[PDB]
Amino acid sequence: MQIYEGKLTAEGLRFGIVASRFNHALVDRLVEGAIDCIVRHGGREEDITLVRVPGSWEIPVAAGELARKEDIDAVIAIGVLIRGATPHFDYIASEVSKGLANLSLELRKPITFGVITADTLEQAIERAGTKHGNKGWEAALSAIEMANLFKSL
Amino acid sequence: MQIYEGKLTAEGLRFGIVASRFNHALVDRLVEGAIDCIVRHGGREEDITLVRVPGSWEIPVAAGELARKEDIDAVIAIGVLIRGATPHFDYIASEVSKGLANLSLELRKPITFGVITADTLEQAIERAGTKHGNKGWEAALSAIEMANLFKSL
Amino acid sequence: MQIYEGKLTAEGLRFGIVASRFNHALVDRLVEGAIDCIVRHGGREEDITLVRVPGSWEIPVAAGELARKEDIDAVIAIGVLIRGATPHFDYIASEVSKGLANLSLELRKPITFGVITADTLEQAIERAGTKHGNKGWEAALSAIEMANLFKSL
Amino acid sequence: MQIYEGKLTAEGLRFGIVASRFNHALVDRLVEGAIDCIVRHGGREEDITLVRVPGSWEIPVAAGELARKEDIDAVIAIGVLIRGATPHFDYIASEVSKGLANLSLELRKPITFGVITADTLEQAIERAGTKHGNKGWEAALSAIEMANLFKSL
Amino acid sequence: MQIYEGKLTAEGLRFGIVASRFNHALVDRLVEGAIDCIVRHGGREEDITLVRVPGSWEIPVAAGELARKEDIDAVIAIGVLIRGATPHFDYIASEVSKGLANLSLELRKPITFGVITADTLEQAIERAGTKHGNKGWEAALSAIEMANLFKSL
Amino acid sequence: MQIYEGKLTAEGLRFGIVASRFNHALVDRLVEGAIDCIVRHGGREEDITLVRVPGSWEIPVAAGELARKEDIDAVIAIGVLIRGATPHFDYIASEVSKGLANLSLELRKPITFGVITADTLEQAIERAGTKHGNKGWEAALSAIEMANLFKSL
Amino acid sequence: MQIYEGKLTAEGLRFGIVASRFNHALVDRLVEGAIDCIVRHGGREEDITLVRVPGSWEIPVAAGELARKEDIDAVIAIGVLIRGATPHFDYIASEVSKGLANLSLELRKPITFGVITADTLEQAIERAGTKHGNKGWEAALSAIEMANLFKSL
Repeated sequence: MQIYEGKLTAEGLRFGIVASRFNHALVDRLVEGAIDCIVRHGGREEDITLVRVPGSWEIPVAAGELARKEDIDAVIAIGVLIRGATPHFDYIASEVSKGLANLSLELRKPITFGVITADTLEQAIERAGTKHGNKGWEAALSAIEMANLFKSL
Repeated sequence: MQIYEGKLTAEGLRFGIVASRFNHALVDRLVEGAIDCIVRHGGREEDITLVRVPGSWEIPVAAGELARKEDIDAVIAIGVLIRGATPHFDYIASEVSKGLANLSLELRKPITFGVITADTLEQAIERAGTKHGNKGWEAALSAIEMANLFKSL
Repeated sequence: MQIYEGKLTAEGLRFGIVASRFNHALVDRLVEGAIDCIVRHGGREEDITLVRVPGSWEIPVAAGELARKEDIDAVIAIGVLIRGATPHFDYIASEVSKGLANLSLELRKPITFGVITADTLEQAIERAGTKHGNKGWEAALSAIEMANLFKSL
Repeated sequence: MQIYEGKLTAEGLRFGIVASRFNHALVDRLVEGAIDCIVRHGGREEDITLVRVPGSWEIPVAAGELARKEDIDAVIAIGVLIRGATPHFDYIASEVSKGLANLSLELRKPITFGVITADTLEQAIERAGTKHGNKGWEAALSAIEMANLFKSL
Repeated sequence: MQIYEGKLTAEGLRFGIVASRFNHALVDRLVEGAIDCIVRHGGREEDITLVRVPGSWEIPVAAGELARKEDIDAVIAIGVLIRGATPHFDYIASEVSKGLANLSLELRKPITFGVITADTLEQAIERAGTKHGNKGWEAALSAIEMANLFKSL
Repeated sequence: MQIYEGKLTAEGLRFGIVASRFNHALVDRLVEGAIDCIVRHGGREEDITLVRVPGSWEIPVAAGELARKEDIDAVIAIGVLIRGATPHFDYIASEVSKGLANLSLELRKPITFGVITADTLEQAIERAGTKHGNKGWEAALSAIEMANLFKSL
Repeated sequence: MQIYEGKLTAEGLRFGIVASRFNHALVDRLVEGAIDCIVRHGGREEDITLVRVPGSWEIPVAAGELARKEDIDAVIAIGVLIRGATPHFDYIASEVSKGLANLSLELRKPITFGVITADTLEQAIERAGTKHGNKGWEAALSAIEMANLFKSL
């Protein structure tokens, strides 16, 4: 049986990060987490491209631009959505997830999902570098593995 | 690390606004907000194109026409949906959000989401220039940032 | 500021109507409403093409055929869905709305949504020419405005 | 006014049926119903192609193959989904409906929806040839009408 | 009618920020927000003076020193007060607000109020770069507008 | 960006303390705390001036006298108010806080607020050298920082 | 400021694992997790020594033997304790944790704690490669970081 898997070393890999600015007190923790993951797994900070966008709605169109670059091996999408009083959250979360998933398939390049979709502020804090870990770190680790997998093929 | 971001100056930028007429007592406040944002950030009113459509359902097909214009840097979609008695709201909100998101990716051009999707009339009033701000102003600010980002690249 | 809008005169405009037969006691009121709107706004009955399909599920594939005709300026989709005992309603309503929205964007031609999606029979009667108006009339008015807008461009 | 409609005679029409095997005690009643409808409306049993697939998930990819055949006028999709204990039902029902709807538009050929999506076993029995009729018969009747409509054009 | 208003460009403007150290995990987010606002609206980071004081009580006397500088166009006061168990919060909040308001009138120079006065820790987190925005960003935007207004006169 | 801050060394600094005698069993702990803070941060006990007044009402007029001395760098106001049965507490607390805040601005000299305003005796004990620290120590630390800041300017 | 940290590459590192046999259906998942972590971070499976002991009580005395080996850089202790009906769990959990902590300090070598101490079977399953991750993987990652840190010094 032929087995393909990605290792977790980031030596030589080039990453794009697209990070939204809304809820920046939490998003900044996710970006720190993603960068720390890449560097301590052997990636170069110089090989990271970071794109900032205003809100999660804008992540896919920016991710589309990064994922089309030949010198980017994987894109990490980072943002924080917290449900408010209206149905707005539902529509944004659906379109951000759908757009990133569709781009990955269209461009045949890994795009990992480091977007917190929380019902409450507490849940978002828990997942941005406190008790339930750091979703930016997790999305970076997924991107390292997938970039390595795609090299193997 | 390469960082790309958009500044908030609108000098030289050209914008399209697509605004639905339904719930016009509120939509007109969102359009006022978007225009005020553009002008006080240094954009020219002469560089704004405004398209009026009957309802939110028609926003995407009109946005498609504006976003295909070479002299438009970003499109701001503006409308107000308020849940009624039937499931109708759900289907309209889903298709408007999906269509705008898909167009942005297909055309590789920022389209920002200034459509209120409210459960109640009060929630819509709150987001159309009262206690929870002005979603038209917010969508214009997002469009300025994204137009600048896309120039940087 | 450049402003584009559609007027509400239907002189010279050519329309397609796709109407489902299920719930025909109500759909026939919506079709009457759409035709009345077109004619009293100055359209010619001779410039209307009406396509009948069995149920709402079949509206998009028929609308696709009409919207591809060069001599059709706008398509009005008409039907009535009323929730039954199973989840069936949800799947049909989602696909009909998604298909019409997608066709409008693909073909760059207005397709208006005159499909009632009701939780109860009473709600459907209310929207088919009684206390909450006539959704066929409303969809025709939207189609007149959009056809005029698209001429202006 | 130009009116296009399909009659309910099946003389000369060729049909594909794609039927899932899961819940076969009920699906077999739907297939019987579809075939009976075609034959007693004047279709030839020899002009029916039946494709069996394991579950509803597999209906769209098989329907894609049949609907691409030049000698097939319409495809009838037949299956039975009954909600279980997990969210699984929701994901399968959504993808089966979305896939069939998308295929019909892409291939410009009628594909009718004879898939029961039931919350309970009783609801499925009711719609597979007992008190609420036979959804296979209904989907075949819809396919006859649409095949005739598409000839008219 | 003579209309005076401030635009939102910060080119050439010089700002003072007075920021308290108490609740620094949140105040540091407000200061980041204020600086980001100034810079992305075209201000120079070199034209910002930041004064740190121990607690909100000390903000006015420090703001008095900055607002008396001829090369400062506007002062942004930043701090976070969260109600504790005693009446202490009431007395501090009253004196900080009164002192800043009085200084602005005495010196005829804009001083904007970026001090969170929260009943709970959650409310303060919400307003320091999470779900209810960033009060430091808001106070900086107000200071840009007022500095521009005062130039116009 | 120009940053001004005060360090926490008290070498060379001269302080005034104004301490009320009412609730002296607790005020004496606050005065001990303030003096300990100054001395262990490097201040000389010989450089402290202590003024005793009968009650918190009299603190501002005495603080006015100390803060006008050229050889005083900062004044620490110390007292304990505990709510009694009447509205009296409210009026005293308001005037003491208002007077100290106003004096600091008028004289452009730091005056720090080491006055406990407690609803209960227990709350006052907690803040006078037990479980919630020592407000006299805290006010002295604030005065050291502000005296150093004002030197820097 | 001198900063010491460990990277997450395991190239060249040699590890000991001590794994208890009680609750082996879960412990075997933790051991799989630890080994997978080491290998995909670049460690050699040949550089792992695995010691099996009967129960968690016996982990420290075996860990003592491994941690005294000059060719072992870090020890990973793996086991699963689930509270039963008596106080037994408390005494075992206390002694296993105390013994491992004491050994690490005595031998000045990292020993990481991959022992689940669960109140219920469900909690243990959650932490042995299901919804709350894999504590063996986590303990191995900690051991890689600490082995690298200790090299740096």
